[PDB]
Amino acid sequence: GAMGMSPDTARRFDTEFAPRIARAIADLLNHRAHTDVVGYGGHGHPTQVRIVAPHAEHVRGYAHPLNLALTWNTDEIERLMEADGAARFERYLAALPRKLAAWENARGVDFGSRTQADALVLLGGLDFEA
Repeated sequence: GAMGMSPDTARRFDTEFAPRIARAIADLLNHRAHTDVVGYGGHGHPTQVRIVAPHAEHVRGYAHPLNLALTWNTDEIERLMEADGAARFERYLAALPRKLAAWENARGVDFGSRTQADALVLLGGLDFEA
């Protein structure tokens, strides 16, 4: 039926929502990290936003630069197409500072230090709930 398995659905996320997240995060971190959206590049290429923070100028400790890959459940992405879906997205933006701080403490990541004590921080199964 009408579920989020359309190349139009994926495009909508890539064009409307994904750049909004990337730019919001980059600006929130005062450009301490460069954000790049892996857009929809054909069937089999999922959309996801990477947040990278290289060039550790005044930070020395862990030998791992910030490389975060944010991914979200396609069901939730499907919901974004609805009116309450946009409302879901708006709620997620309001909780950016909250989830960000949560990830720092839990995932061993420090955005201010532009470094991490992990090997690589991949975040899957995320939703736009807050």
